[PDB]
Amino acid sequence: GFGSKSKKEKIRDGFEENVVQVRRVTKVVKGGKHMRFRAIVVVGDKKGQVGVGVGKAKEVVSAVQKAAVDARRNIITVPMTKYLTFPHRNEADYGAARVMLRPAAPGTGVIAGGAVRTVLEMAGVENALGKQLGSNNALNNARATIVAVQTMRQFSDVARDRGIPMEELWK
Amino acid sequence: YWNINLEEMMEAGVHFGHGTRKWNPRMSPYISAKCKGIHIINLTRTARFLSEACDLVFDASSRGKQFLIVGTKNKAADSVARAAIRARCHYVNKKWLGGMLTNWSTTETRLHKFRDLRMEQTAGRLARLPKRDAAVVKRQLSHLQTYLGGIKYMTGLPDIVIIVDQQEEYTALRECITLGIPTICLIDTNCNPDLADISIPANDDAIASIRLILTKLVFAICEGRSS
Amino acid sequence: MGKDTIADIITCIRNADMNRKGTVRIVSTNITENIVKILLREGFIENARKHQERNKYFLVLTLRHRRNKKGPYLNTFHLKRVSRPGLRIYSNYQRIPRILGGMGIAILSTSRGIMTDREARLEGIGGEILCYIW
Amino acid sequence: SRYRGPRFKKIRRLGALPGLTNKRPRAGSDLRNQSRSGKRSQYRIRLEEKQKLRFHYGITERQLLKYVRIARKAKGSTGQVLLQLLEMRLDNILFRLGMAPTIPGARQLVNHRHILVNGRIVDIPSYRCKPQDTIMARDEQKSIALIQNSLDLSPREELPKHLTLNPFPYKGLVNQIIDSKWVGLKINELLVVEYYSRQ
Amino acid sequence: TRERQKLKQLFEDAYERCRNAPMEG
RNA sequence: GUUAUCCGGAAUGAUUGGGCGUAAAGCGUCUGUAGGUGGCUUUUUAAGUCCGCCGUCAAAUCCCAGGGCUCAACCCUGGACAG
Repeated sequence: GFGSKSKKEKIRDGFEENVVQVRRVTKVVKGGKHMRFRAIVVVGDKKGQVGVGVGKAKEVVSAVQKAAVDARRNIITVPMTKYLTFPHRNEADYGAARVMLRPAAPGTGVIAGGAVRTVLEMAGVENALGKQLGSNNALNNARATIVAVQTMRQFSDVARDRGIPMEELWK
Repeated sequence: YWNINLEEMMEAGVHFGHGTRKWNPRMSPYISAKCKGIHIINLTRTARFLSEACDLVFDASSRGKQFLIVGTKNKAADSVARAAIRARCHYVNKKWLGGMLTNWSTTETRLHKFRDLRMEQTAGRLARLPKRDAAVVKRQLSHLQTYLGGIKYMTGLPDIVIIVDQQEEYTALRECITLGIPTICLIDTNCNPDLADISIPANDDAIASIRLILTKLVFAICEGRSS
Repeated sequence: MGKDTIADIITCIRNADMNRKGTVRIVSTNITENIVKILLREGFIENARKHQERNKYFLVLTLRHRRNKKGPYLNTFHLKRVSRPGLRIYSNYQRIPRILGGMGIAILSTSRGIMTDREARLEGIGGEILCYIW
Repeated sequence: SRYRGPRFKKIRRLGALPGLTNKRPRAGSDLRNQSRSGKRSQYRIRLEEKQKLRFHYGITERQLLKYVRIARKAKGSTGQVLLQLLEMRLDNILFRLGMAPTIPGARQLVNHRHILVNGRIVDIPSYRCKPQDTIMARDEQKSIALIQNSLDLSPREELPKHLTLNPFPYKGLVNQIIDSKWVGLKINELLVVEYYSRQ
Repeated sequence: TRERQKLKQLFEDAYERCRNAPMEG
């Protein structure tokens, strides 16, 4: 109880935050019908470092930052080899949200649906195109991209895994 | 170096495994033989993984850390405490709480209260209040004495946790896997080598096998402090 | 011994390592022998051994791993058929795909033998794409 | 059209439109209300990169669709090539050479037929220049020294590396297509490119 | 800093849980 | 701007690209004709398949590169992958 949380908020230049949806989810009780706020926060620096997080609380801002503290303990790093794009195409479903990611030329800003585009514009990739096949959901969507960019391999570690010395690569 | 002769384990209760129709078959490229309703653990890969175990324990203390050991079984209850008073490590007495590693903020405040109640227990002002307050302080001090009596000397997380075999402490183990804290533990004949990332598969039916591997790692840690 | 002798080997590979078991026993026909010959030399697997059981020469095949992990092999193998029996696929030396840029290979049946994308792209020949792994 | 309109509105909304319609910074006696408070949808952000581009060059938006279709149609970084097909626009060059103070100034300065290019007059502001061109005045402009007034008040900012201004014989030429670093305006190519993906 | 140290520890252990499940025995 | 017509979005007819325990959906089960797919080795022809060359698929259109109208639209000259 020292006060004002100035040093303790950690001013968040390192991780920039945004919501991607704040739906009010509600439960009914004996007394009636009371609601809490479920916010989904995607945290990440533009270095290649993102992760989702849900939260719910009766306040809006405590749900956002509570989802952020859930989010900033959930980070993967993005395998993004070239001039801020992707090594190869990928698809990976989670639940019932399927996400096709596809690398792009460098003259192409990120084009995807709002959750996928949110976790990629926070991922610092600049050149991708990801269609979403399946759900209208936002959480399983974004988390499906996170699973869809964990399982993604560069050329250096595939060259290391196969044992092949090196060729067949322009750069 | 950290050797153990093959005959010292091969004589005692190390290959003296567990039940022959309870085996969890991720030991199918591991377990050597089966005799009389009891499994027979492969001792070559056992001692090699113990070589690796003492390499990665003595190296980790050579960096300079503090290790943790869980003690809960009541078949190996006090043997861990003997294996933790001399070895300087902090230890679980008899019983575990789900949350002593991952929810350690409330456990930390619970150590504020436990530290203050030990400060009142030592100070001699316990006999001021009548049997009500003394009864309550003895009860909560008894429960924190059950859990937090053996880990007063810890702030923060350890580096390597060595646990009572597999069964009673999947809770503490899964808190370690959530925290990422590497653990090197004991495996029965019917458990997972992939829970922790290196462990030491040997039966723990023998108290002398438990005293063997634990005593081995106790001198590993103390020689880690030897600097 | 079903309908396909190539979904035989391939489905034994997927079903082999999705249960993390690093050992395959399959029949050794000519095209299976050729696939494991052009597959051990490309770093996916470790060893292929012929032997006999009732004078029936089989292939036991050792898969790759790594060390003691959550799963001891990191890169999931991801084998896939293409030219199904009843839907044959055929490619020129134009269509022949660079799988994921090259991180996968497309083993295919030339008039020479069966090659990879390296050994059928330099030839300029084309043929029936058996399957591509990645 | 031209849009020919109130323009500090567009500077307060879009941020400071550099050079175009002002060297004077906005709101010399203004802005003392209207808290944004931080709520702006992302479509508003990409839309403000459209109009940060569209007002800074004075284009019709249909013509900007035309330049995006040519920019996709060419080979290379479409986020950059859009800012090559809108830098070697003629009145942007006459702005950048300081032949006029503002880009409506350059557009009107080329509407009334005061520019010879390679010795031939060009009456149209949307003319796209080439490498190794020649940009001069009119023969009457040594008697009509309006260009010399603009070159008098100009030379705070010098030139980017395509231009070569000759002092009294008033000739400016571009050595090569302008580089991205060379582009004067500061904006994200990806934001604008992404916006037109829908079409 | 503490989180980074923890991560480094985990890496060390995973590598220590990477060197010798291969070979060894 | 509204309306109408068409495509997209629509993986909402699905080869690329869906499903059938309970959401729409497995015949009540079985025999079997036509038809579909099919074990292994060796040999032969090459119908499919692949490679080379050649002919043709008018001109105009689309793509590339030049050129002309003050630019563009449009016009013109040459070239060609596909297939």
